[PDB]
Amino acid sequence: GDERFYAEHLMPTLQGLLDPESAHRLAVRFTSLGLLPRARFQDSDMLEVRVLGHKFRNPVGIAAGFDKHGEAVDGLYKMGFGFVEIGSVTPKPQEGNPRPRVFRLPEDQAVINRYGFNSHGLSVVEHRLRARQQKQAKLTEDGLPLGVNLGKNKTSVDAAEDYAEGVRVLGPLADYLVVNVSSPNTAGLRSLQGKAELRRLLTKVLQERDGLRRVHRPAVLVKIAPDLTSQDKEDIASVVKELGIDGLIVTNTTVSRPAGLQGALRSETGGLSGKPLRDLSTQTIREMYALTQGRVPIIGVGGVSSGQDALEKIRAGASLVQLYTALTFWGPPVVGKVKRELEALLKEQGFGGVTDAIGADHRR
Ligand SMILES: Cc1cc2nc3c(=O)[nH]c(=O)nc-3n(C[C@H](O)[C@H](O)[C@H](O)COP(=O)(O)O)c2cc1C
Ligand SMILES: CC(=O)c1sc(Nc2ccc3ccccc3c2)nc1C
Ligand SMILES: CCCCCCCCCCC[N+](C)(C)[O-]
Ligand SMILES: O=C(O)c1cc(=O)[nH]c(=O)[nH]1
Repeated sequence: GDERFYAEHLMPTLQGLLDPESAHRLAVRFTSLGLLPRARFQDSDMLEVRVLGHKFRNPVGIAAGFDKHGEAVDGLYKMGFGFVEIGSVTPKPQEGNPRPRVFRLPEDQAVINRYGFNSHGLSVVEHRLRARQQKQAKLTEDGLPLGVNLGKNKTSVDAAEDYAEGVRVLGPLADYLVVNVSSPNTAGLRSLQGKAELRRLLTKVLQERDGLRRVHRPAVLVKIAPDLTSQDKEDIASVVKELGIDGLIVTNTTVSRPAGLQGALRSETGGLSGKPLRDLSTQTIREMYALTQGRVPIIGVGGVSSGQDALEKIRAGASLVQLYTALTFWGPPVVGKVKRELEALLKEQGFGGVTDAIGADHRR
């Protein structure tokens, strides 16, 4: 709905008026009510991707964290996303961290957040998704799949049981599930990425998933940090292949603060997202793709705000990409912008479609 107006006039006006959390809440409300122009960009056949046992009309999804509670799914498809991921959802409802807990860094086109898994909980989200389950079944059939991202409660003793509960409750409503072991905002969570902990956790998750009826049986992906050692990455790749994990989401936000950040709020605690994350995420995709021999589908995420950003991740090995932070600066028009630029670049670089470009850098 006109990039130039939103990017230069409307979005800076919303930014100037509202604190970032209030802006987020308003964005979810507006989106869920369908108060957005229905996006005019028609997805061309060259954007279609077949992966994770599904057809994706285009490879650009909304990352987890925007719609934590499954309130705005239909409005997100209307915005032009090829797939929607909701969550993270925790088993019991929980408030998350005290405010303020989200910070804009406009000079860096970055955000820092420390939400800490504010979640309505499995029960509430389950009912919300059940109320539109058949509509989603038709959307998925039409190439618009739904992912559900699972987290764990702050005070839970048994992390694996939290994730298992999510698989049992929301697995039947999802095209894919995400085991989020990479939030920087829940104490101890990232240690679940370690080899032995990950293996134990994912064995249980996969056992639970395999016990679901065939038509309600989702793909299972693991979402990983951009801050892992080489050893961590080798270990993850090994466990993923040992267990037959269906895919990886690469990456969550970073606890690093790259040299050069200008924002006044750069030293706030939390995960950093947006442009300063972009190439760190792209390099993690590149490494994970090589470690899995290109055989494990990757959803690439972190700092995507253009067609070039999307294509760099795809050529590095991503089958699909997501964005979030760019929406907070450019607004809804960024979605069509990314898709139009991606298509133009695929054509310029001689690819027949997205599928041909996946991992292309590794064959160079
Ligand atoms: C405010 C905010 C909340 C987020 N919440 C979640 C979450 O609950 N679960 C999750 O897996 N990732 C979460 N993320 C991470 C995003 O899904 C994504 O991995 C990261 O922000 C990098 O993409 P981006 O640069 O396009 O935002 C959140 C990110 C932001 C900015
Ligand atoms: C953290 C976050 O999601 C919000 S979202 C946002 N701005 C808006 C504001 C309005 C929006 C309307 C539709 C879609 C996205 C929108 C984004 N700013 C922030 C800081
Ligand atoms: C019942 C447990 C309360 C969970 C509160 C989570 C915040 C409420 C709405 C979240 C919107 N966010 C703040 C995610 O935009
Ligand atoms: O809820 C959060 O704090 C959160 C979760 C997550 O996975 N990533 C993130 O940046 N924030």
